[PDB]
Amino acid sequence: SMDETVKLNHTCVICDQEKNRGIHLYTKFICLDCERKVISTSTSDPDYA
Amino acid sequence: SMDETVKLNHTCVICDQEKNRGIHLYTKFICLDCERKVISTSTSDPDYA
Ligand SMILES: [Zn+2]
Ligand SMILES: [Zn+2]
Repeated sequence: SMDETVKLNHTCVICDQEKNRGIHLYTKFICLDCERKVISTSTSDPDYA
Repeated sequence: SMDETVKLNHTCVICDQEKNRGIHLYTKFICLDCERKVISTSTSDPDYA
């Protein structure tokens, strides 16, 4: 096992904080808060032109 | 300016790839693909008990 960084409280790829609640795409972890933040940030699909 | 890592193609906090399309919460960047991936992964709110 030398690829995926698991850890007990997975460190938030965003917050840099060790959290046990969130998701994991590849080997990383977006904390559940950021995980919702993202959905909330992406709400700008159209451009400003 | 010594806090936020901008860069031209913001590196995906997930893919480790330099992408100009995606979001940014704090100082990081989830590529737009991962940004959708997350929403898709979080669809497991209830527990397996
Ligand atoms: Zn976070
Ligand atoms: Zn990505």
